[PDB]
Amino acid sequence: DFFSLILRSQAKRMDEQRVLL
Amino acid sequence: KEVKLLLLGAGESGKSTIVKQMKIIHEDGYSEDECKQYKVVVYSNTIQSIIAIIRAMGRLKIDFGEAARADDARQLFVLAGSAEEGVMTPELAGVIKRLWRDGGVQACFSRSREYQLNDSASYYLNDLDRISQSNYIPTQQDVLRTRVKTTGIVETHFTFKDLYFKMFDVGGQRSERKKWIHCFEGVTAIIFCVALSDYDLVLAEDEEMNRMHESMKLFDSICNNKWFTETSIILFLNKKDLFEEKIKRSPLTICYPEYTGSNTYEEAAAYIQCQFEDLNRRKDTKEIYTHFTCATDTKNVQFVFDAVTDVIIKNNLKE
Ligand SMILES: Nc1nc2c(ncn2[C@@H]2O[C@H](COP(=O)(O)OP(=O)(O)O)[C@@H](O)[C@H]2O)c(=O)[nH]1
Repeated sequence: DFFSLILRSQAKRMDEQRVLL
Repeated sequence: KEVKLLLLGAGESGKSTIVKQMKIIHEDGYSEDECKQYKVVVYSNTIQSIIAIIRAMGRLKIDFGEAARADDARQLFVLAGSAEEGVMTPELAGVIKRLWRDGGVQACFSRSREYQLNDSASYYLNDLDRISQSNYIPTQQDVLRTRVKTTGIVETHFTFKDLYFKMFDVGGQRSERKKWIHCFEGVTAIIFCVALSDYDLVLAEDEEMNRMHESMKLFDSICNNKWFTETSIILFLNKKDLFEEKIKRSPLTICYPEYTGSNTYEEAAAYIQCQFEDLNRRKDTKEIYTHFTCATDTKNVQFVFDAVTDVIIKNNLKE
């Protein structure tokens, strides 16, 4: 439950408006 | 004698930025070779920023000041792919400068609480002339504001005050679960980042609760986990600048309705820090080291981190 919570919440970091290498 | 630092906290809170800062301060910083590499990224982020603002005027239904410039918008989406290789066409620069100066677009930007606008947007859009030069090489600061999509686990290491620091950003890496879990193993200190300026954000279609309260629940989970009873908890209340500006206009009652205090930056910040620190349910057995950061301010981060290190050393002398 803890790790799932972490992955869920930490991932919303706006994937549009971002780029890769 | 080795020190394992783990960055946690929700998305867009400053983690990757803090890592970059760690590079700039305790590593040699970024070499001109790499700065060159980040040019395309800069142009890109600038583009997606202005685009995002435009789509936002779409959904919020806000018309331009001068309806003329609208054509550039239509043109922008076509000229959008003009960065990938290199050099933003002076034609494109004129599209951006025209759209960003438009008081109708600005009216959408000043309502960025109602949608999802990047926090690095302004930094780029205001400094457009400097970067739209063809001979442009990015400032270290320009690289700080770069937003890179994360593959998996981010990690930097450095030597400081006769100590070896290994620092991890485990965020979002749904794969490599063993290396991912090992980031949570034997942690000397967790650095939880909180974006203060997220207090006035509007409840979105996909959230159960307010964004700040999401971060709070997450902190409740982390702080009171039996595994971390012997781990120092460091709380970075970040984006203090944007919070100070926002708090002038947007009341904290937006986010904490029960808040009866005043709208001074100092009193409000204290109230938030209280709200988070109250979540420590092992209050006697564990103390929380709270700091108020502006992760884009290298000087500030350097200071705060120095202080953190000092606390660590003082905890070592205890041993
Ligand atoms: N103005 C300002 N922007 C910040 C501050 N801290 C973080 N940001 C912005 O937040 C954006 C994303 O932060 P990021 O490091 O990616 O957070 P992460 O997703 O948790 O790793 C960046 O564009 C930063 O410019 C701050 O103190 N002031």
